[PDB]
Amino acid sequence: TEDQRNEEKAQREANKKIEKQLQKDKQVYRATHRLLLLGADNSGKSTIVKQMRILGIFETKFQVDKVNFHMFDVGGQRDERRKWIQCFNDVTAIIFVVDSSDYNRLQEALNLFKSIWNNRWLRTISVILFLNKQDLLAEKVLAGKSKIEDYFPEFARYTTPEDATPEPGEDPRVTRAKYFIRDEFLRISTASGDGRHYCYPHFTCAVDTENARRIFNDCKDIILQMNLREYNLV
Amino acid sequence: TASIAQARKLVEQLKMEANIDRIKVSKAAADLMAYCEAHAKEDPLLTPVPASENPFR
Amino acid sequence: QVQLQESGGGLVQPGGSLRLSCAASGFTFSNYKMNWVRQAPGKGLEWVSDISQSGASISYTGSVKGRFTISRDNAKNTLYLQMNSLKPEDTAVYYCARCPAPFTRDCFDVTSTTYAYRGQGTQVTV
Amino acid sequence: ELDQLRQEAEQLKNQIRDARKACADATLSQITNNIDPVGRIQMRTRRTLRGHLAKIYAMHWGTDSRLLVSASQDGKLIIWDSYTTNKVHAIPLRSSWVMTCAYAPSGNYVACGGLDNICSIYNLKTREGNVRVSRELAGHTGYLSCCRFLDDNQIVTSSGDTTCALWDIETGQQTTTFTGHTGDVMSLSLAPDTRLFVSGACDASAKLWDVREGMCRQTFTGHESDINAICFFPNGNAFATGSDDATCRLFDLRADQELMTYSHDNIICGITSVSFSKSGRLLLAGYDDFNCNVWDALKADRAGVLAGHDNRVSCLGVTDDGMAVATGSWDSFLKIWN
Amino acid sequence: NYCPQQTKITSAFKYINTVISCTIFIVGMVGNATLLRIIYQNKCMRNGPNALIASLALGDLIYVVIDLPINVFKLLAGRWPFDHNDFGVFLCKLFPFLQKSSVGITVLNLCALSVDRYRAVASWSRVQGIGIPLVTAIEIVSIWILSFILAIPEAIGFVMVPFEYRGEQHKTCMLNATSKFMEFYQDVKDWWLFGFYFCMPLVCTAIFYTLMTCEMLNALSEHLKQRREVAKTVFCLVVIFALCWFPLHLSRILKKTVYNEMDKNRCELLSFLLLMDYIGINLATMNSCINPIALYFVSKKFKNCFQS
Amino acid sequence: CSCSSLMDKECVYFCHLDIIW
Repeated sequence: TEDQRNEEKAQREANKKIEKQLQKDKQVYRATHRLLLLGADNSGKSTIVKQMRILGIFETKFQVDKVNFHMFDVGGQRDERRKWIQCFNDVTAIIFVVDSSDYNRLQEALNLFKSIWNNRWLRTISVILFLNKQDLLAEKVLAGKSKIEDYFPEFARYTTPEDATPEPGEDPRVTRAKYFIRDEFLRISTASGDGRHYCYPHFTCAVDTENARRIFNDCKDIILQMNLREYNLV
Repeated sequence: TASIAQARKLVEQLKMEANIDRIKVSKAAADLMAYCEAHAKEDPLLTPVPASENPFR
Repeated sequence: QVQLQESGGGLVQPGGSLRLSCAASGFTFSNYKMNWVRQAPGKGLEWVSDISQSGASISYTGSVKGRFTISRDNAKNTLYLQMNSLKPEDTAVYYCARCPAPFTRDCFDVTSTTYAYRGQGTQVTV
Repeated sequence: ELDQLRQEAEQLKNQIRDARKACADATLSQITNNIDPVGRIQMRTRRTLRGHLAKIYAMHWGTDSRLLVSASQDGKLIIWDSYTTNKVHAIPLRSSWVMTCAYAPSGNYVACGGLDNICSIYNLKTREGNVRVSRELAGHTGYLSCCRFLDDNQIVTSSGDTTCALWDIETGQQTTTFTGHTGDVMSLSLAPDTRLFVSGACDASAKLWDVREGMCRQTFTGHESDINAICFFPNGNAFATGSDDATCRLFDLRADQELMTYSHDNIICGITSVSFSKSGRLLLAGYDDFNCNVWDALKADRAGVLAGHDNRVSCLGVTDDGMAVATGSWDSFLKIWN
Repeated sequence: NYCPQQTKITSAFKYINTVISCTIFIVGMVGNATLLRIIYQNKCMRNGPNALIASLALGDLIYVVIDLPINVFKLLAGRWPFDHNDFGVFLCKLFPFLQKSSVGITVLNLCALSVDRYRAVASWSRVQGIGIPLVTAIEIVSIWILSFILAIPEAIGFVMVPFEYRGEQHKTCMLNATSKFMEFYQDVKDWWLFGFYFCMPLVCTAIFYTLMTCEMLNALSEHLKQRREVAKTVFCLVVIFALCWFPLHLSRILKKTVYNEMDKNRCELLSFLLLMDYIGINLATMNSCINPIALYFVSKKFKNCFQS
Repeated sequence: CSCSSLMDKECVYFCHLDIIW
């Protein structure tokens, strides 16, 4: 039984050896941030991917100000995604991309957003929203021959924003349109939700490079809000 | 052509499923009772086993 | 098993009126959120309008905001879409969809190449 | 041509309905009532094993009823000793999204899957003193959901691309492919005679498959929503299924019908994973309300509830000697009950 | 020497202080007990912050249990309890020790909570892992043990003292000194009980809270209101604490410094030095009712728990 | 209450009906 005794001691040694490496890996797992990159075909996801990369499942890993970021996109799957969507419930925040110009397939995008914002395993995750292709939006609206009211009848009576940040090279029509769309997306995020997750929109175009600092600010806001809800401090 | 072949295969499978000799439910229930009464005595989780036999306590 | 069969469809003069009704059998009808799906020639599938569990919340799409009226019938286990003041731009195949999970407020994949909870549908010409 | 095909399909459906009706003789409830009640089999907890970060997705007991293996979402596989509550072999994973794992019936191979649409096999008995990946199989077009061996050279894989297949390790190809579900398939269990098995799928139907011939033998209906749990009775002439509608049901292959339904009123969250017992008297299920249930088979009553899990439960398994059961939930813990 | 007019306490003040204490006792009991019940009753509720909240709650509860009854007895009657028996000796040996222990517990727990909230707000991490970390339990147990060890000088300090006043003889218990260490304790007590229980807590809970507010207060529009609200709430507590604890130390320091033995009208001064003292103790229990009160008006998640 | 004089009976009396602190 002495052989058995030293065998048991060796097995305890094996358990300790496993536990050490497990702790070393835990130290690194919790210091990385992983995000989903949901989008559609008409939208542009590759441009943003390159912008944050120049700095079945495909991954982009980047780093800003000594903070590490991991990013996932899923293209090898089939059409339906009701089952592999639940593998993401510890994701820090999702990223959503919508094309601001192609008005036929706008409603569809909105529908997807609702399913992200109203679920069981997705009701505790924040969303960062990117309305892409601003130049095409401005050119198409300014050139005329495209009524917004044809697809959204509640645009003619829309009021211009009380506040905004319009660049000096802008006209009332482009600001009107690009704020109607953003409030259209924002209305869903405020009807439901008991103050657990928020939405943070931005405007972006193809020729852009500061699309990584917005991620830093958004993630910091998310983490701070989630921390202040545990220590009972509003 | 592909849709017609798929429909033909599906209806052939349905026909094979329909033409299956099935034994009435009563015999199956009797067989289930037979297996339960035959193996009830060897199941440790069915009845509280003596505390000197369970390797987990 | 699960079955959903539609009723309606035909040649329509401009500015007409119809009603399309899909009946269902094989599940408890008072726990499921259902909607409508369209497919016009040369294009993919699209969404039109939807009802909630208790027949309280309704929603439509902007292209048809003042011409369509949708309504469920839990007693008779049916779904209805009423079309008035039609338009020549609409001539398509109509499907009566079904959201998968009972007792929930969302559903994915209502528009898909193959879903397996979708009725056969009808075809309307204007 | 399609209209005639649909008409004859409807005629075949009517004929199959008549054939099902003719085989019906009497309900199971009345004829099972004469049995004496099983009684309360309330159970307790035992050794609890720790050391995982994220949630759990799979666990398979084994054959000798002394080891086990579990997979997690940090790409971590761990083989546990149940008796002494230790660890022996911990392996990393190449793809950090893994959905199903399994233990070989010979106690020598470990199988892992996931979202990469590729299956990896690990040989525990090594000639170089380390776990190394020997074989991986590819050819699917979607996410995997099960990989259960028949022997040391056969495995049956189920994919989200509406197909299952039988492989051979030496050639690493697909010998036969089972197709015809029109949906997504989730869980499969073999048979004690190792001749047939079943496939449960999101199409709201189950199917029986044979290995040699390949063609499906029969199909089963009854559930409304997605089916996501299946297993096999000890005899091989019954199988119980659990779906998303929070309703478990039982089928007998010989009668080709549905016999009994285990329902309730305060249950609104669906099942995730089920298993059977030794004598065929205990049937274990895991649910979403952070509690698991143990039903009785012949009767339609429940006596015994397992609690102690914080998040949702995912994996559950009985032993090959009936000594105990194992259960794992979405909180990185594994609990063993006796 | 003797005083032409001998000092007293008016009956109206006795009734007013007694009724105020009676009003405050039940609230101090009930709020703290209700807070303590939920933390240990609910399985899913326990984590890091609840440990500190519960420790502070228990310290406050011990303080309210000890302080009010014996003080109200000494206000109503004038005899130390069980003065003629050994039980009174045991009481005057034990009660001050336990009272000082409770006060040390509550102050140190406030400082620890302030220290932890800043790490909560300004660290790149998601604090989680339901249960208890090693550091938190170590801090709690060390706090309690140090608090209990920092009251033995008060423990073995009090004796019965013979004396004759106006002809009659009575039995008082006070901090009579018999050793050099106890002599030094008597010599410097009011300044220590002022400093260690007023100065350091204010400094800590002001420095750490201004450091937190710098990052917290300085999309954005919808969160600025919440950040302002939490900043105001956390800064109200320091002012409340200071204003509610000042008068007792003020009375003690005034008595220790200004009072003169050779003066003849000093009795009048002694009168003015008595009533204020009692007021301080009342205000002290104000800090054993306000911290639980804040959470009902702050979290809106503790609101449902309090309702249930 | 504690004053280092026991002859100053006024201080002793004050110590007699003062709170325990």
